[PDB]
Amino acid sequence: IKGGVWRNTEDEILKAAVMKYGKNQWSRIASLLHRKSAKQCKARWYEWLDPSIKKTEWSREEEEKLLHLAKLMPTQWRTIAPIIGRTAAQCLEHYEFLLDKAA
Amino acid sequence: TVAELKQLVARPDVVEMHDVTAQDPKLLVHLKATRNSVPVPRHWCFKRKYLQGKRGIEKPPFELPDFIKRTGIQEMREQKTMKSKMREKVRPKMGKIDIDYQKLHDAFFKWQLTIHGDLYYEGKEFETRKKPGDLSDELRISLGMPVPPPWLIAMQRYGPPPSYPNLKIPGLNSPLYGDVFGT
Amino acid sequence: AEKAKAGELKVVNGAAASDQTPGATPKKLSSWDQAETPGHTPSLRWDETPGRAKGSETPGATPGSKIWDPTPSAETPRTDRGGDSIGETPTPGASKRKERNRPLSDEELDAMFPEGYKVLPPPAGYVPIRTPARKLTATPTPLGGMTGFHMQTEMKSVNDQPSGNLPFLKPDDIQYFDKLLVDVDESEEQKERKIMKLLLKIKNGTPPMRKAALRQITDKAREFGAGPLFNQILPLLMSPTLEDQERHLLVKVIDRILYKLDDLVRPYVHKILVVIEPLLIDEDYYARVEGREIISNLAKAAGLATMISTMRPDIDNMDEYVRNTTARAFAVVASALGIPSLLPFLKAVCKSKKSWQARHTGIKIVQQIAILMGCAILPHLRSLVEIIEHGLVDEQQKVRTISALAIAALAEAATPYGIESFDSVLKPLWKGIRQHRGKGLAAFLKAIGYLIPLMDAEYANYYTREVMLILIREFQSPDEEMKKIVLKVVKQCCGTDGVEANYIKTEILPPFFKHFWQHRMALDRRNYRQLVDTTVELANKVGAAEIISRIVDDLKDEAEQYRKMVMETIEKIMGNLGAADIDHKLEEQLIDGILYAFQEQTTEDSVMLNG
Amino acid sequence: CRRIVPGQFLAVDPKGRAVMISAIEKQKLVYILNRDAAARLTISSPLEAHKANTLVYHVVGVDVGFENPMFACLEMDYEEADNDPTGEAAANTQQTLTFYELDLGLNHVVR
Amino acid sequence: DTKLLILALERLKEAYSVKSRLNQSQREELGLIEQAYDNPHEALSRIKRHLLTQRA
Amino acid sequence: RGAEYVSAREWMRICFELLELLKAHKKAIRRATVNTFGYIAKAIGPHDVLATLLNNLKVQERQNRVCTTVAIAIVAETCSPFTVLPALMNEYRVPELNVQNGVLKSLSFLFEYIGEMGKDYIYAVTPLLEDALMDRDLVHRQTASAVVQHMSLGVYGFGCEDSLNHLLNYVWPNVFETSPHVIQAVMGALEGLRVAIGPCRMLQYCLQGLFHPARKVRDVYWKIYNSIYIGSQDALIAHYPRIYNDDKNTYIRYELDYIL
Amino acid sequence: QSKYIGTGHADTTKWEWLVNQHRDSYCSYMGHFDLLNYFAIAENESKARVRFNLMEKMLQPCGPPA
Amino acid sequence: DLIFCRKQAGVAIGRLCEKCDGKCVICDSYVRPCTLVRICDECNYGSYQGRCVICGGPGVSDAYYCKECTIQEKDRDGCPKIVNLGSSK
RNA sequence: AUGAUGUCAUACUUAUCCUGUCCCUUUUUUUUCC
Ligand SMILES: [Zn+2]
Ligand SMILES: [Zn+2]
Ligand SMILES: [Zn+2]
Repeated sequence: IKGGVWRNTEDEILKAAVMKYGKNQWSRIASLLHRKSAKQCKARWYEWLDPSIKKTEWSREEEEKLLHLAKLMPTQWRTIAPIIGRTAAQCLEHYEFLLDKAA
Repeated sequence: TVAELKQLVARPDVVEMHDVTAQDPKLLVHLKATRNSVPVPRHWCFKRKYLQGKRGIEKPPFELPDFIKRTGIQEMREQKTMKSKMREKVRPKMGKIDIDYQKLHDAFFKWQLTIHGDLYYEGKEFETRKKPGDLSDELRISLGMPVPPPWLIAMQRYGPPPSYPNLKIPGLNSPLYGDVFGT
Repeated sequence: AEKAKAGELKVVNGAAASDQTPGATPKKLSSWDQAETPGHTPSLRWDETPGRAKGSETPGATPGSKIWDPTPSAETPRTDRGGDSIGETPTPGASKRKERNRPLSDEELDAMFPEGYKVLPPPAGYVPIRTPARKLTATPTPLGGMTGFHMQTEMKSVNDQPSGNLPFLKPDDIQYFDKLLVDVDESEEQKERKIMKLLLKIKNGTPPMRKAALRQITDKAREFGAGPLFNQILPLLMSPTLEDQERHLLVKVIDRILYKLDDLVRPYVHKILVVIEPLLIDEDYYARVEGREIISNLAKAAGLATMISTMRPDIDNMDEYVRNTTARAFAVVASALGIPSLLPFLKAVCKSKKSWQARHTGIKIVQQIAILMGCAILPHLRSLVEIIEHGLVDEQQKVRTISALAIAALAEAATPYGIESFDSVLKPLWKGIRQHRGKGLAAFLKAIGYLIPLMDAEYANYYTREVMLILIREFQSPDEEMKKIVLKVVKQCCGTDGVEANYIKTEILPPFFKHFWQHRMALDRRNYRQLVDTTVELANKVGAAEIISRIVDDLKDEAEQYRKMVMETIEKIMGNLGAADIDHKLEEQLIDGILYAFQEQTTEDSVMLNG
Repeated sequence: CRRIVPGQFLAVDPKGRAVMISAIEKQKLVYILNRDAAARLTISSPLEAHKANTLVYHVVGVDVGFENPMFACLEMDYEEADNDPTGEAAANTQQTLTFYELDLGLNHVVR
Repeated sequence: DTKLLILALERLKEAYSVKSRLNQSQREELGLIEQAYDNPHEALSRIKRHLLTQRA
Repeated sequence: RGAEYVSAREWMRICFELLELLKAHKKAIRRATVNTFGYIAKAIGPHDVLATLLNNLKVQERQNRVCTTVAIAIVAETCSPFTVLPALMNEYRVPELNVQNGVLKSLSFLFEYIGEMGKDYIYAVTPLLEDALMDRDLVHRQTASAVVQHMSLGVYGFGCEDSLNHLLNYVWPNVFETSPHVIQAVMGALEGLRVAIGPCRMLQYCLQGLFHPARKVRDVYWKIYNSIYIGSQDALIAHYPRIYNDDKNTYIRYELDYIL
Repeated sequence: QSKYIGTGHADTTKWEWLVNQHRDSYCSYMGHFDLLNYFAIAENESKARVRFNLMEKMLQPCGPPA
Repeated sequence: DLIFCRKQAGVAIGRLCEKCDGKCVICDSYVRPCTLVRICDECNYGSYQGRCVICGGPGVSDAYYCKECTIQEKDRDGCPKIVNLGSSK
């Protein structure tokens, strides 16, 4: 019931709240938003909104590295994602994109 | 023809641009000039939906009638922590306003706009009712003249203004009391 | 105007040429009773009934011969029903001469499936396998066969409805919404059907999706047109798996789009009603008031002649179901467009000489008009009676039964007024009261029952005293229809101011409490209520202490529902008459009864308490 | 004082059964009168004679002893005059005398 | 399929059967499981979709 | 009934408990609630309790705020509003908008309940309606217009019409809009203003709009003119102006020009 | 509204509006005893003949339409 | 879907149930009950005897008009018994 | 310097809503025997 799509208003307010309160207090930040919980706010920070996350096309090196590693440790995305420096969901989407466009 | 249609009316000025497209101009000409009737508001043919917040952001929030101001309620109304609010329930204090029922039986009895020829439209506030011959107080103060404003001395020499030809200003062709030195 | 009789032979010849339909002809001639009033309106209505093309030809030639004589003094639709009944006679006949599994033809095959599919032979040989398959369904099933699996290591395509969201599809609804599943996009009408899947958003999804979708499709009515919509809806509202809610919602979208579309719906009217008429007969009440509403909006939305010319072939349809629900349909449309507009149609129908089923239908229509319109029948009551009267004497039975029943419904909505309008109806009815066995008898008793309050206490004195005999004798029949009728009768006959107490006290009350008060009745609902009312009125006449005094002992009876019944009865009685009449001892039995019954309560309800 | 609202013209039956009230145009109403159980006067519910676009010159009660009451309404129709740009319907249009019949049993008022 | 889904859902419901006011996350769990009873085929399709796709 | 047996402290606690009973999903609950709140308002007296009403956060929509508004009304009745108004009118100042339209509603229900007594307070409310009716946002025009309505029915026949004409000026531009609630509001407004001011002035605002070239203006001014027309059709006669006669038709009614 | 005679709309013609206000004026004249008597005084006739001429002018006034 | 029947107003008194009891019909308000409701027996008959003018339950009281609708004279129009745009039952 | 098209989003309105409600769907080849 609480779950749903993320909104620009909720997302910007999440930016400001994280800026003010700090990274380790989630319950305080979930208090301001409506229809969202603390877990969802944290994972929403570290998954997507976090500025340290790299949003752009993958260079050739990152594709070589991603393919090699994914053939090295099948199906493990949370181990690979830090090694290439990208988000697990992102490198997943890009992998299915490489097999999708490869044929 | 919008030209010749203007010869059939006592006050043909009433005829306007879109008026010539009317389904019955030969009447509307005679109605719109009816004695005491009032014009249609002008906000249509403006697509702006009757208002914007340009001039409306500089307005005061509100100001009370003097009869309500002398009463003294204004100072009584004016902050609280949450636990003080649940204390305000447990403690509670009575009689914060403590109004004088004599006073509020007094003001609205003992103590206590526009005519029909006017109607409001979107942007109009002050202007029509600063004109040639009519100025505000303070600018009188900067001017510093005791109870003509002195450049209507030069409106003697150089002539009546092109911009407001209908002009009359006191003492010249306009034979004045308080602020308003021309009409 | 005798040349409107021989002229009826002429018109019969011409229209018969342009065979045998009695209805349209009597509809044509039905304008004669206004004579010299008749006008161009006859061209309009008939325009829909026959081909609008020949319509200008026939109506034109009619006005010429009419004006001259005065001075000197859809077809395919009906063609289908005829073939339908004829095949029924062929098959039915063959068995004497001797269902959905009957073999089919390639045109019939092309009839079912929609556009864009191909028939295939792969071989002639695999086809010969399909032909031997029947023989080999027996033969090769008796032969060697089996299946097995091997252990070996191991692509998986599938489709939900993806785009952004597309709320979920039940596993069956795929058949309808399959076109949405394929993701081919962005290249005319095919894009309107494709975008029309917003239906799916109305059917299943979140409430907001249903709201916004509903509006979006409302404002696109004029755009998409009724054709594509109904083409993509009527299958859904026809779905065998349909919900309650989903049904109701599709009803809503049909309404909201039918507030706009007016002239457009004309081809689809029947195509609508076929699904909608089942709403009129339903267990749910709100479903019924909705149905009546949307048929009102449809009939008023379309034209009169549209409705009439539309709905004829369902009158003689073999199944009585469609006939019945169709009758209620005519009731609704008649409430829409008014009685006098639709009269000549009916009055033409009940005199149809083809077959009885028609007249049965039309009479049922008279009834359902009586129920629906109710109190408002009053002005045309006379003409209506003048229609229906000819069926009471008919050789067929049904027509007689349903006829007199319709008189009943009339009089019940006729509550007292217009007595003389029923006048000519009486003398046969009373006579029939003598000679009848079975349901028709009870029906007459229903009619006469609702009539008697409308007569004069002098004439109704005699007539009533005659009815009382049969009324007595007939208490004992096991028929529950019977018991309902004779019950309400006893209310009206014996609740008459012109009836004597002692006569009721002796003749009636003992058999009344004997046969009627039993545990068959109370368990039923209607019988419960009506019984309550009748007993209440008998108390209203003979007095209080009698009735109560006889039914007190039953407060202590085992079953609840029975106790509930006598309890609410005592309640209403002592409500009206007052407790002053009650003596002492019976009052002891009262208070003890009421406490005792109150001490055992299986369910929570007011009846015991208010009591 | 209205165009369509009754009270203008007033008529009543010789036997006092039903009183008929009428406006100048479009509305002619009837109240039926019967004394109560105590022989004190009780008034019924109204009825409606409504006839579209019809001017009523005068209304007079009519004598029918213990019958369905009759009423004499002078009428005229201007609907002929409004749709006749020539002005012929201004002339050649005669005021229609119509007798309405109240009917107790059918409890409506028919032309 | 319905058999299996039913069993599993009952199993999950069994941990909370005593059911004090619980908490927020638990509340989400009861409401979502309860959802699964009303529209099972939805839940089954969503599940098979996860099993075919999500690796994170 | 009794109300003396209990000390005031208990009462005011009852108040602060009653405040959140207005979350009820049922209408009869709120009913009894507001009426009680009036009773205890009599048991104590106005100022404190109406202040406790003005405390309200307004936080949710209807479901309800406006019930508190009703309490402000009935409280203003139970002891003379002749006392209470200045507090409210001051509390329109607050920059928070939804409570501004709140106190507008309070005036609406207020005049609806007071009726005749508004023969005085009309003046007090007049300039504030000017500020409100002059539009910050549509709800101001709407609610204020409703106030003009109930005021207009209430004051009828007592001779205050002038200021009502002034307010009618500012009412008049709002005639045009497609929003259902504001257009039906304005309709009720101009109907009450019809009966209070008299038709003549109305019609003098409604003449020119009838035949104006545009379709919009004709749609509306004809809707208005119908509203003015159905009621008081008898009294309109005098006010139809003189309209000259053309070729085929005589548009002068000469009966009025017969002079003795 | 429609069944209420005198109802206007956006397409309303001059002729219809003025013939309306005419007929309504005449119903007022039939209505008020005095004003009627004023008319009888000014132009000398019976009350009757006045009302009769008015009832003649009910359908016509302004004459034929356009 | 829900609108007045507007048949001619008779002498029959209006009947409101528990729910609708206090409401003036048209203004939807509880204020100043003054005059009385009249509807035709065409709208009020039979199962409608003592029926609610609105919901269809038994009438426990009689509707009174406000003073607002009084001066605007709306109480004089056709019988204000709401009919759903299906039947009335 | 506010046009059109978008299933983004949030505020807001209506003393609207949330408890009323089952009562004429009873449809079949007439068929209850001193
Ligand atoms: Zn009615
Ligand atoms: Zn109710
Ligand atoms: Zn009201």
